[PDB]
Amino acid sequence: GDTLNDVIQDPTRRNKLINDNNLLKGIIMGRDGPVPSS
Amino acid sequence: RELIVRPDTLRAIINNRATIETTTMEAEFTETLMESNYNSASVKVSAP
Repeated sequence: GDTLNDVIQDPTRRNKLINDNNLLKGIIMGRDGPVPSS
Repeated sequence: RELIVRPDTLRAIINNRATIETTTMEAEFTETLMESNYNSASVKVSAP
């Protein structure tokens, strides 16, 4: 029964969560719609 | 032919929003026409 706490306390899992969700990247509000930035 | 030099890394973003879409359309049309006619004639002549 792991939660976000178990993910955040583990550097590998925390960074996997950050990377797989583009949490460090902004969002481009183009006229075609929002897209995550690379 | 390779146009650019092989890079050491790639800029990417993650997107796993899978979608499944199914559309079905059926149309039917039937048209029946019926016609009929009849003509009759009877004639009789008499004398003694």
